Amino acid sequence: EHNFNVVINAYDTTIPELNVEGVTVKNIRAFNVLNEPETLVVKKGDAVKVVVENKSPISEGFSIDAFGVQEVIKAGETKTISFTADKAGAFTIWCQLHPKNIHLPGTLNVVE
Amino acid sequence: EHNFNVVINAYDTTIPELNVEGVTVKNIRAFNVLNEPETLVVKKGDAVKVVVENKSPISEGFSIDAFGVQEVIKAGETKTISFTADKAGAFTIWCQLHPKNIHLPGTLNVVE
Amino acid sequence: EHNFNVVINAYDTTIPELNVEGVTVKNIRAFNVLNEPETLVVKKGDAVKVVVENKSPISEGFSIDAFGVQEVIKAGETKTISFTADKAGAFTIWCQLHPKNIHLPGTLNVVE
Ligand SMILES: [Cu+2]
Ligand SMILES: [Cu+2]
Ligand SMILES: [Cu+2]
Repeated sequence: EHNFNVVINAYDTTIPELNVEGVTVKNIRAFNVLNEPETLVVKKGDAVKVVVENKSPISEGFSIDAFGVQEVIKAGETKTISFTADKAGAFTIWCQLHPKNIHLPGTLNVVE
Repeated sequence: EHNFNVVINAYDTTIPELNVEGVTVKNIRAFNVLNEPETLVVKKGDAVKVVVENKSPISEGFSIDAFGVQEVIKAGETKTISFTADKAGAFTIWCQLHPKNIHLPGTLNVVE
Repeated sequence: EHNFNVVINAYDTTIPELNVEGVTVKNIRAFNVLNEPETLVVKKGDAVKVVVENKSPISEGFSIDAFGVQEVIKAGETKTISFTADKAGAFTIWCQLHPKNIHLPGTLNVVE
């Protein structure tokens, strides 16, 4: 055990006119890829294992610079990423393949 | 330190054109519901209490599958969600009612 | 000083049409500013030091109400935010200058 489970999902949302519970919102359009969960918290020295399941219809990236993690998970595939969180801090979990405000970044927090 | 306070807010942002400090951006249109804060970090075994106030115009969801948390908070209503974080890991906090890239997910991190 | 490092980046994404790996995405338009990373996890009591480098084209905000943190970092400037997380909990890290769903909020988690 001990592995985290991060699922990468794509969302193509277009709602020209939202009308629910007496509330109306217009021209909603957002396309994003999300890491679920986005945040991983571990202790310094912890052996980290992240099972990344890419549910996006295309290749997705999973990078954490501080620990030399820069992976590309093929569409519909799963890749287990392992590394030792030998440095305390907050590190961005990001996709090197797509714009960060499309594929939203997450965070790897390594606490003392 | 007795419990967590999460406010669910809706943001209807429409900025056809904006120039600030000489920098221009055009056709900004984003409608989102955010959990504030999005991330909750607890220790394994903690009796978690999340006071969720829904300031969104419509009913909102708050789910954490790993702990059987699945709530619907009516607009303007505040609900206390209680569960024991009996499993360490990272668990997506999401809305089971709306598109995940509209109502952005958060994370419940349960550390050893 | 091994402190926290956060970079505030702006993304002006516009993709009317793009076909990648046989998948076509259309009408993508998102402008956001992100705190990278968005999540900071600390222990109640420790002296927090956050070095915020603002890579946004304009002045950016960094606020955490619970600890009276509220700064405005000029474009291209780096500012060190210092405070003591004297209260355990989850607190929203937000930009007090821009819309919450444009400059996405983060979280400061203070673990007891
Ligand atoms: Cu991506
Ligand atoms: Cu929702
Ligand atoms: Cu801002």
